[PDB]
Formats: sequence, C-alpha cells, structure tokens
Amino acid sequence: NLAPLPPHVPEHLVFDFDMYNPSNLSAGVQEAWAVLQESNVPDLVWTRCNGGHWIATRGQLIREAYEDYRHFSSECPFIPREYDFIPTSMDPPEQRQFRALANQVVGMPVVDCLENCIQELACSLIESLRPQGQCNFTEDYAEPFPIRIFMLLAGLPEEDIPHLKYLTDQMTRPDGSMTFAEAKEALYDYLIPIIEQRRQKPGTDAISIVANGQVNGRPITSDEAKRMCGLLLVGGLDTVVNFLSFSMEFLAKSPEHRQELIERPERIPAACEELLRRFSLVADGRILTSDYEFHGVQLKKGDQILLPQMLSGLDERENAAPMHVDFSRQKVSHTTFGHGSHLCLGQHLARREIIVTLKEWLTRIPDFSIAPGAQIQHKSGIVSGVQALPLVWDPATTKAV
Amino acid sequence: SKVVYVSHDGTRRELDVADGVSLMQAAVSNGIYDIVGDCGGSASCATCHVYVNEAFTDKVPAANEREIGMLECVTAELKPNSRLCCQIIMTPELDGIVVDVPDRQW
Ligand code: HEM
Ligand code: FES
Repeated sequence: NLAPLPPHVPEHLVFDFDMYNPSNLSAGVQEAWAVLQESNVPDLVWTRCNGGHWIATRGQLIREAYEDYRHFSSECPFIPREYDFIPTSMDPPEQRQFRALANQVVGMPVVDCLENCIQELACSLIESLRPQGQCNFTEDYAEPFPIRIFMLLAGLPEEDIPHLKYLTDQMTRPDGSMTFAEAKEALYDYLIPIIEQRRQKPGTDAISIVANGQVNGRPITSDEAKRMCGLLLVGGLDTVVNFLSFSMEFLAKSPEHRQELIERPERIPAACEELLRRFSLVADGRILTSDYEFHGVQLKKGDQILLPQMLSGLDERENAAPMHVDFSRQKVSHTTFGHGSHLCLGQHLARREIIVTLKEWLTRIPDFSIAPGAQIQHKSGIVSGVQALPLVWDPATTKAV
Repeated sequence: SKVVYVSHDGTRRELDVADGVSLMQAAVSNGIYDIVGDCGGSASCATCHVYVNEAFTDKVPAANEREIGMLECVTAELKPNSRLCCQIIMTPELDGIVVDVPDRQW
C-alpha cells in the first residue's frame, strides 16, 4: 500500500520499492535490492511504501549521509516510523558515552582475549554435528554460536539459553504469539534482576561491567544498563545468524570457492571481508532534522531516508562486477557494518565469529551442499535473512580433529 | 614500512605496516589498545588521537577540514602535532614514523 505522494517530492523520483517485500525475492535478497542500482534508477529515490520515505541507492551518498548526523539524525532510525535500545537512537555527543561503555565489553581487547574460547565453542558445535551428515545450519549453528558467546561474555548460565533464544526469536523472527513489545518486556524482565544483583554484588562479566559503569560523569542507571545490555544481545544475534547463513548458503553452492579456502586457509580473513560485502544485510536510516538540499534533491524536515548499508558494496561504482564473489579482490569496498559514528560496535567480534566459523567448519566438514529438494527461503527488512538452511554431507568425507 | 607507537607510560611498540594501511588500522589489528578506533576510520570519533613526532610532521599530509573539526573533541590535551591516526595512511615515505599515544581516547 502506497502513501500519497507529498507534493515536495518530484514524480520522476518515485520508485515504489518495498524493503519488507521486494519483487524477485526468489532471485535472492541482495539481487532483489540491487534493482535499486539499475542504470535508469536515480541516486536518490522516493518510495510511497511503508509510509513514504527516501532511499539513497549509491555508496557515495550513503557514506556522505552517515557522516552528517547534523542533517541526518538517528533519532528515528527505522522505517516505518512506528524499540528503545541504547545507543541506536542517540546522536553524538551523548551517544559517545555509551560507545565508551560498550567498548569495555565487546572492544578489540576483549575480542582478542576471547579468540580461543570462541574457537572452542565453534569446534564443539561443529563436532556435535559432523557425524549426523546434516543440519539446519541456521538453527543448529548460526544461532547457538553467537548466543553462547553472549552467555560467556555476560556470565549467564547455559540453562537460560532456551528462554533467551525464544524471546530473541520473537523479537526478530516472530512466529506470531508475542508482539515485539511483549517479547522486549519479557527480555527486560529477565535482565532487570540480574542487573540489580550485579550492582549489589559485581563480578567481572559484561553485565557487571556495563551495570557499574559511568555515563556523563555519574553511575549508569539500572534502566540505561538494561537498554544497553538488550542491544548487546539482540545486535549480535539477528545479524550474525543471518549473515553466517548467507555465507554458508553461498559456500554450499560454490565448490571452487570452498576449495580455495580448504587449500589456502590463509585466505579466510580476506574471504570474510568479501562475503561481508556480497551478503551485506542491514538497511536502516535517518531522519532529516531540517530542510536540506542533497545531491540536487530537496529533502524536508521530518522526511525519513533509508541509507541501506547493504547497497554500498553492491554498487558497481564501488566494486567492479559486484555480484561476483572474488576472494582476491584488491580493494573490498563496503559499508556492511555501517559508517560514521554508529559503525557497528560489534564489528571486531563479528569478524572473528565469521573467520573462526569458516576455519573450523571447513577443516572438519569440507564438502557439503543444500539438502536435496530444499529451496532456501529469504526475508527482507531491516536485517534481511535466511529462514532455514538445510545442509547435508557424507560423514565419510569429514574429519574429527 | 616501520611505524613506532610510544604510549604515555613509555611502552614502545613497532609494526611493519603495508602501504595504504592507516596507522589506526595497524594499531587496532596488532594490540596497540591505547588507540581505540571506535568509528572505524572516518574521522567520526576522536578515539585514534596521536601526537606525531616532530621529525615527521612535514612528511605527513595535512589534515582535512573533517579531521580538524573532529580534533576539537579529543579528550586528551590537543597539541600542535595532534592527529587522528586513521587519517594517516602508511607510505614508504613515512618509514620510521614515531607517534606518541595520549593518555586517554575516551
Ligand atoms: C555480521 C554481523 C553484523 C553486522 C552486519 C552488523 C551491522 C551493524 C550496523 C550496520 C550497525 C549500524 C546501524 C546504524 O548506523 O544505525 C550496527 C550497530 C551495532 N551493532 Fe552490529 N552488526 C553485526 C554484528 C554485531 C555484533 C556481533 C554485535 C555484538 C555486540 C553488534 C552490536 C551492535 C551494536 C551494539 C550496535 C549499535 C552501535 C551504535 O548505534 O552506536 N553487532 N551493526
Ligand atoms: S577511528 Fe574514528 S576518528 Fe579515527
């Protein structure tokens, strides 16, 4: 359904893309979105879908908009205009307070420190799967891995995983019992007592560190800590689950690429970057704080603009033959983790999860494919994704380390 | 090319940094944890602040307006040789560059 065209929007800029239901989604998610980058589509379009909003289609505009929070505010980062978590909706300077605190728990020093634990987690999961000759990767690995990482960082017991999976799944891939707000309230109900306990008796886990931290020169409030912890959980789940699934979907179909990495495991870090570019999956945006002319288009105060992280690396102006995966690309240009002051706090952690996943999987289960008869179903939205990923392999071609 | 990073407490570190790699990226990938690099290198945060050794300042390309603007938000003392090291791109010309890392980024 199509919102009436505001009269400040030129008719020749209307391209009614629906980011929740794009045409030709069976060609793939990134292929569906790349319709925005065909040669006749302008750099900046208006869609009448989802209330009406702008979309920037090219990397150059996406980057520039993300570098200018004065005009393009995070106060309303999601489309449609109708979720608290911190610091998603904050601009600097206040956002910097929460970046500093989050860095204490998912920053590069913690990620370097955790590398061996992360490898062990991955190996344990993969070794459990190896003899079975099949799995639904999305459920059997892609979700358990990052959630177990969180339980480890946050000092939370293994027995709570099912409950947290359930609530986080209702938030992001809703089966339709719970609304988003109900699911979020339940997540808060779980965190609140833990935060209170760890302010009264702190440990050295991530919830203790966030919950006894400082912002603006005073102790963080329990409610701020709750909103930060909720994002540190949901932010590393939806994206990692779906991104790992996209990547393994591709490797299941691509024997030469798999073989490159089996024979030359030193190329995995480069491959991770190239998969990050090809299978980019986030699309959020910003709200205009004032009337502003941008690239020959007059934007109005209050207009929302979609600045799809996904699109920058798919832009043929940024990477030749962008739909091709080339692990040897000389410069992999992308904004998969975003750009500007909100660039993903988890970016280091995410790369180590992807690299460890690829290294540990290919060393044990080098040869696998999509289950016969399956057709992989995709979803599009703020975080685009894979519904399920049935894989099969011959256990006789595997190896236990 | 060699890059030397000296911490506020005198800790010295040395890296071999490829042409085209920023001094931030190198620091963040090799355990120089007193450079944070929070924004990922777009002169959008001020957490890659360093003091470029005075023997190298005329070898290093000048800061652009975006960097100058962001340098106003550094939390440590802002000095004449303050730079955001994500804006410093390694070249054979800069072989041996010494940078002093300030006592805070946050
Ligand atoms: C492949 C994996 C991931 C991708 C593609 C990704 C992508 C992104 C993007 C594009 C943003 C910025 C959105 C914007 O500007 O509004 C973001 C923010 C964030 N990400 Fe990730 N992310 C990933 C993994 C993670 C993980 C592992 C964590 C773990 C803690 C995490 C935590 C966050 C947080 C806390 C923020 C908010 C940063 C801010 O608003 O200042 N992400 N992520
Ligand atoms: S890494 Fe953010 S300004 Fe340098």
